[PDB]
Amino acid sequence: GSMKEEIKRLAEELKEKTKNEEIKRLAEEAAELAERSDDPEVLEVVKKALEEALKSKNEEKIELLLLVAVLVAEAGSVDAVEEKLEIALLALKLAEESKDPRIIRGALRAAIAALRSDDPLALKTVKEALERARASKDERLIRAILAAAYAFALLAVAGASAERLKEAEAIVKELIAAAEKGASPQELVLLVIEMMVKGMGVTMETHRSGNEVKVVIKGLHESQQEVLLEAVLFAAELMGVRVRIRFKGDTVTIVVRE
Amino acid sequence: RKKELAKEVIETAKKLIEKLAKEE
Repeated sequence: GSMKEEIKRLAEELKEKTKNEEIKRLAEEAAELAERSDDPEVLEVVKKALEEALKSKNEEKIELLLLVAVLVAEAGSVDAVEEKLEIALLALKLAEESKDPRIIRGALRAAIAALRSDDPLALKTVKEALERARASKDERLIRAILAAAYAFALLAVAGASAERLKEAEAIVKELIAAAEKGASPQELVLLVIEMMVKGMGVTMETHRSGNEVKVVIKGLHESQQEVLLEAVLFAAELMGVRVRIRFKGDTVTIVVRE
Repeated sequence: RKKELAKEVIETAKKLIEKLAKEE
C-alpha cells in the first residue's frame, strides 16, 4: 500500500543519483515486483534495501542490496512456488555466510535468473549448484560454481531449446568437476564460452598459443552476442580473469589472458 | 511449508541487508 509508492519514490532517487545502468535497471524491476506483491513482509524488505542503498555511494554494495530486493520480491512470500522459495533461501543463506562480494553477487544473480526462466532444468541446476557451494568453504571453488550456474540460467532465460540446453548442461558438470580438481580460472572461463556456444547452437574456433588463448565465435546475432558477453564477462569478473572482447558483424572474438 | 519457507527468506534477507549495511 503506502510502502509501494514509497518504494517507487526511493527507486527513482537511486536512478537519478547513480549512472550505473545495471543499478537503474535493478531499481526499476524492484519497484515493479513490489507493486505486484501484497505481502507486507516482502515490501518492508525491498524498502529497507532501497533505503540502505541510498545511504551508500559504493556501487558494488548498492547492486548487492538491490539484488536482495529483487530476489525476495521475485519469490519470498506465500502464494509463490515452493521450489522457487527453496532456491531463494539457498542463495540468501549462501550470501549471508560469505565474505567475498563476488560470491554474494553470483548467488543472487544465479537465483534470480533461474526463477525468471521458469525452466525446470535451470531450476534444479541452480538449486544443486547452490547446495554444492554451501557444502564447502572454498571461496575459489564457490565462485566457479556460481559463474557456471548463472551462465546456464541465462541460456534458459534467453530461450535455449531443450536440446541445446542439455548440451550446455554437460559443460556445467565438466566445469564444476574441473574446478574441484583445481583447474586454472582461465580454463574455467574457456568452458563458460563453450557452454554458451553449444547453448545457442553456433560454432567456435580456439587458437591456443599458451599466452594468447583466443576464441572466435561466428553466427551470433544481436541478442545472442549480449547474452554471451554477459555470461562470459560475469564469469571473468568472478574468477579474476582478464578478458579482451572484440566483435564485428556476427563474429565475437574473446581473448582470455592469464 | 510455504509459510515457514517464506519466513526464513524474510529473516535471512534482513540479516543479509544489515550485513551489507555495516561493512563498507
